[PDB]
Amino acid sequence: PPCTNTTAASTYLNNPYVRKALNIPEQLPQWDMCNFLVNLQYRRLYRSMNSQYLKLLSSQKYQILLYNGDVDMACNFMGDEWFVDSLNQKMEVQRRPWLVKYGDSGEQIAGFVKEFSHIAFLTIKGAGHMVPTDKPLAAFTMFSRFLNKQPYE
Amino acid sequence: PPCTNTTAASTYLNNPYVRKALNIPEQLPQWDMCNFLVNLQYRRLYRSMNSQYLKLLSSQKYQILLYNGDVDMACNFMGDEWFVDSLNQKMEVQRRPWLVKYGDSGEQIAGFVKEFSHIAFLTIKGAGHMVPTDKPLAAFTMFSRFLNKQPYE
Amino acid sequence: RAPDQDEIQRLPGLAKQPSFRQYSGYLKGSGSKHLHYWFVESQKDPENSPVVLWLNGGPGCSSLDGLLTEHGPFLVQPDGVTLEYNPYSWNLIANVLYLESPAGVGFSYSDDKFYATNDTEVAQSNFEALQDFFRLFPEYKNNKLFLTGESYAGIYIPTLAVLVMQDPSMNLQGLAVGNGLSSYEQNDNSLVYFAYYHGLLGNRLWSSLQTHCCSQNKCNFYDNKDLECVTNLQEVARIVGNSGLNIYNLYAPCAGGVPS
Amino acid sequence: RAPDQDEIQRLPGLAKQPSFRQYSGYLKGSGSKHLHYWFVESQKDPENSPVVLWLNGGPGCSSLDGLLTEHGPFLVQPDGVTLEYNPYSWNLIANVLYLESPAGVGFSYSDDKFYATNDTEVAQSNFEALQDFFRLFPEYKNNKLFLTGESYAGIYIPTLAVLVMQDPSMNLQGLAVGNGLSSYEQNDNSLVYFAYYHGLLGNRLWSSLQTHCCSQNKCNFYDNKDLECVTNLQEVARIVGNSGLNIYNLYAPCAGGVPS
Ligand SMILES: *[C@@H]1O[C@H](CO)[C@@H](O[C@@H]2O[C@H](CO)[C@@H](O)[C@H](O)[C@H]2NC(C)=O)[C@H](O)[C@H]1NC(C)=O
Ligand SMILES: *[C@@H]1O[C@H](CO)[C@@H](O[C@@H]2O[C@H](CO)[C@@H](O)[C@H](O)[C@H]2NC(C)=O)[C@H](O)[C@H]1NC(C)=O
Ligand SMILES: *[C@@H]1O[C@H](CO)[C@@H](O[C@@H]2O[C@H](CO)[C@@H](O)[C@H](O)[C@H]2NC(C)=O)[C@H](O)[C@H]1NC(C)=O
Ligand SMILES: *[C@@H]1O[C@H](CO)[C@@H](O[C@@H]2O[C@H](CO)[C@@H](O)[C@H](O)[C@H]2NC(C)=O)[C@H](O)[C@H]1NC(C)=O
Ligand SMILES: Cc1ccccc1[C@H](CC(=O)O)NC(=O)c1cc(=O)n(-c2ccccc2F)[nH]1
Ligand SMILES: Cc1ccccc1[C@H](CC(=O)O)NC(=O)c1cc(=O)n(-c2ccccc2F)[nH]1
Repeated sequence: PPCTNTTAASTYLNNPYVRKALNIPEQLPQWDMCNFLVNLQYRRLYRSMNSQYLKLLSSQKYQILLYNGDVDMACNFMGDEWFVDSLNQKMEVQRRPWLVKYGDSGEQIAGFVKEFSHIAFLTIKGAGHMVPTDKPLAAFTMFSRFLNKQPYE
Repeated sequence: PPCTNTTAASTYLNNPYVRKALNIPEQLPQWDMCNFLVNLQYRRLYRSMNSQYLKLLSSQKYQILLYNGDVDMACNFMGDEWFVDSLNQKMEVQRRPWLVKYGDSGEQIAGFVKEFSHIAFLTIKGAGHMVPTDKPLAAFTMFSRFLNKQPYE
Repeated sequence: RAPDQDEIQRLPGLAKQPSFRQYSGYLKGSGSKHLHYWFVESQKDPENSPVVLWLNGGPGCSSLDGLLTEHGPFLVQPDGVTLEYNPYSWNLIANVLYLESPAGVGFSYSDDKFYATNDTEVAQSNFEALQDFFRLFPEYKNNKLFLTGESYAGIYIPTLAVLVMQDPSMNLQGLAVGNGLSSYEQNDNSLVYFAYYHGLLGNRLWSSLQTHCCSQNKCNFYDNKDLECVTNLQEVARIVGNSGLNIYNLYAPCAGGVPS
Repeated sequence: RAPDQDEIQRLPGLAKQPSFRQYSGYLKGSGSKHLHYWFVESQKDPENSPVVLWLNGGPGCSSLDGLLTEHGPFLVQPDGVTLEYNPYSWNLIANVLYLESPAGVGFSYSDDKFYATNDTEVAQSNFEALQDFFRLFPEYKNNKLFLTGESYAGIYIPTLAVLVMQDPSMNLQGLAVGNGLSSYEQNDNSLVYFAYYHGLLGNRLWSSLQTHCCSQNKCNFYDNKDLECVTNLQEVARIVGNSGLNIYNLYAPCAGGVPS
C-alpha cells in the first residue's frame, strides 16, 4: 500500500530461522505484507454491513465496538459514526469524550464515544488507520474497557 | 491561556540576572507571558481587516502572506482561507501542495498554497496555533520563500 | 490439550523469553485451504482470559502486521532483526489469535494454489478455521470469544460473526472493528467532506462539488452519474491518494517521499 | 549608528556566544509608553538582510514567547535555565525585531501606568515605536521592512501597515500573518464546521445547529439571534474551549490535564 514502509516486518518474517521457529514449510514462497494477486482476484460482494449488524444486535447477546482513528482518510471516522447512528438502536447516550491517564501528563481526552444499547462508536484522537501503532495506550485502554464491558469514558 | 505551559519562559525571564542582561529596570513588576489586565481593559474596534488589506493591495508594492496551522481551533485555517479568497484579487492560481525537504525522509507535503496577485494563503499541515514551535523546518522554508518573494511550492 | 507441534520454543530477535506460551501453525479452512495462525496466550491468567481473533484487511493483507507493528506482545524494530516487548500489547489481558486470511496471504496457502475468492467464501473458510482452532485448543472452547479486525475486516468480522452466532458451542461475546469498511456509500460521501474540512481541497473544487454532486441539503459523492461530478471526484481521488499525502495518517510523512 | 546602551553582552543560559549582535531596550510609543524590544541581527549579512517586526497576539501577550519558544535564535529548555540554539531560527536570513506591545505587556510600561487601550491607539503607538527603532538603528532605514505577527496580530499588523505605507522613509516590502484574526464572522462560522468535521461534535448537535442556525445553503454561527442557535453554539464553545481539548493544537495534550 502507498506511503507505508513494511520492510522491517518483511525483513524479519523472511529470515529462514524465523520461518523455522514459526513452523513454516520451506517450499512456501516469500512473505509479503499484502498479497497483490489475492486482492486482484478478490470478488467484493457486500456494499453495506447494515443487515449483518442488525442480525447480531437482534439477539442482544453481543457487545459491538466500531473504533476509528480520526486522522485516517482510507476508512475515516465520520463514515463509521454515520453507520452506527443509522442502525437506530435503543438506549442512545449523549456523545461524550473518553479519557486516558498518560504518565505524568495527567488525564487527557483520547477521543469521543457515541453509545447505544449493545453498540458504541469511538474516535481515537490523533490516530490514523493503525490505531494501536499511533496511540498504543489509548488503544489498550479502549480494548480493556471493551473486553470487560466497561463504559469507555 | 488554557492548555498552555509557559513556566519555562516565565522562569527564565523572571531570573534577576536575565533582566539585567536584557537591560530591564529593577522596579518593573514580574514578567507574565500574557497580561490579563491589558486584555480586560482592551477595547476591540475592528471586526474585519477587509478594508485594511484592500488598501495595502491597491498600491501593488507589498507581498502579503496569511499562513495557518491546520490543527489550530483558536484561529482555524478555513476562516483565513475564506478571508483571502473573499478579497477577490487578480492572477488567481490553482490551489497546490507546497513541499519541504526533510532530512533523509525526502520531499513531503508541508501544506497547501492558494495564490493571487501580491497575496497568498498557506496551510501548515500538522501545525497548531504556534506554527514555528510545531513545524520549525516548514515555518523556516515558508519564511525564506516569503522574504525572497519566491513561490511557496 | 494443545498442539505441541505448533508451539514456538525460541523466537529470533527476542532478548528475553516470553512469560506466556505462543503457537504458530495451520488452521484448516474450506476445501484445501491451510490458514497460518500465530496464537499468543494471555500474559495474565490465560485459562480464564478471553479468546480474541484478529484480522487485518486489504483484502490480501497479513494479520502478522497486527502482531509485529500494531498490538502484538513484541514489535519489530527498524533493523528488522530486533523484537522489543510492547507494554500496551493486547495479550496482557487476552489470548490473541492472529489469522493470515484468506489463503495465499503471507504464510497461508492452498493445495491447488487457487487463490480467487469472495466475501461469502472467506467468511465460511474463517469459520472452519475457528472450528479447527477449538479442536486444536479444546481448553479454550468455553472461554469468552471476541472477533476483532481492521479496515476490510469491517466486512470479514460481521459476516464471520453471523456464522459464529449460529454455532452454540462458540461462546461469542462481542466484536470490535477498527477503521473498518462498513458501507462504501457512507465512506465515500464522508471522505469528500473529510478532505475539504481538513484543507486538502480548495473553495473552487468544493463549490464545483457542491453544485454538481449535491441537491438541496443532501450530497451524492458515491454513485453520482453527473458529468462534472465524476471529473471533480477523480480530482479529489488524485489529491487524497495520489499527491503524496499519507492516506492512512494525514499528519504523518509519506514513506519514500512524494512521488515524481 | 546603534544604541550601545541596549546591546546584550552575555546572556545567561547560553553555552556558546552568538555570532550575531543582539539588543534589548525600549522604543518610545505614543504618550508616555515605553515598549520593550529584543532585536536579533541576521546570522548571515545583517547589513543587507531584511528588517522583520514580530508581534504576538492576545491582546496582552508577549512577543518574547515568539523568540524563546517559536522562531528565535535560541529556545528556552524545560529547566527554564538552559537556552539552546535553534537551527530553524528566523534570524538566519533576517534582522528580527520582537516588540512587547501594547504598554504593560511583559517588560513594556508607561509612566502613568494607564494600560487601557484600543486597536487605533496600538497601531499609532507601534508606528511611533517603529520610527524610534529607525532613529536608534539608522543603518537599517533603507533595508527591506516586513511586518509579521500571530493571532490577534491579524489586527495589529494590517492596521500598522496602513500607517507605515503612508511613511515614504520606511521601505515596507510586505506582511505575514500566522493563524491570525482577520474576520470575527469568518473565524466563528468556520470553527463550528471545523469542530464537527474533526469529530468533536456529534450528529445530534450538528443536526440541531444546521436546523436552527442555517438557511438553505448558508449558515450563521456568528451573529444569529435564534433561541436554540445561541444555546447550541454555547455547547460548541464548551466542547471546543472548556472540555479539556487543546484549542491551540487539537492533537496535542492539554498542559495540566483535563479540568475538574
Ligand atoms: C524503510 O524501512 C526500513 C526498515 O525500517 C529502513 O531501513 C533501516 O534504516 C535505518 C537507518 O538507516 C537502519 O538503522 C536500519 O538497519 C534499516 N533497516 C533495514 C532492514 O535495512 C528504510 O530506511 C526505510 N525506507 C524509507 C524510504 O523510509
Ligand atoms: C464465491 O466463491 C465460492 C467458492 O469459489 C462459489 O461457490 C462455488 O461455486 C461453484 C461454481 O462456480 C460450485 O461448483 C460450488 O459448489 C460452489 N461452492 C459453494 C460452497 O457453494 C460462489 O459461487 C462464489 N460467489 C459468487 C457470488 O461469486
Ligand atoms: C510545566 O512546565 C515546566 C517547565 O518546563 C515543567 O517543569 C519541569 O519539569 C521537568 C520534569 O520534572 C524538570 O526536568 C524541569 O526542571 C522542570 N522545570 C521547572 C522550571 O520547574 C512542569 O512539569 C510543567 N507542568 C505541567 C503540568 O505540564
Ligand atoms: C482609543 O484610545 C485613544 C487614546 O486613549 C482615544 O483617543 C483620545 O481620546 C481622548 C478622550 O477620551 C482625547 O482627549 C484624546 O485627545 C484622544 N487622543 C487621540 C490621539 O485622538 C480614542 O478615543 C479611543 N478610541 C475609541 C473608539 O475608544
Ligand atoms: C495499510 C496496511 C499496511 C499493512 C498491512 C495492512 C494494511 C491495510 C489493511 C489493514 O489496515 O488491516 N491495507 C490497506 O488498507 C489496503 C488497501 C489495498 O488495496 N491494499 C493492498 C492489498 C493487496 C496488495 C496491495 C495493496 F495495496 N491494502
Ligand atoms: C496561546 C499563547 C501562548 C503564549 C503567548 C501567546 C499566546 C496567544 C497569542 C499568540 O499566539 O501570539 N494567546 C492567545 O491566543 C490568547 C487569547 C487570550 O484571551 N489570551 C490571553 C490574554 C491575556 C491574558 C490571558 C489570556 F489567556 N491569549
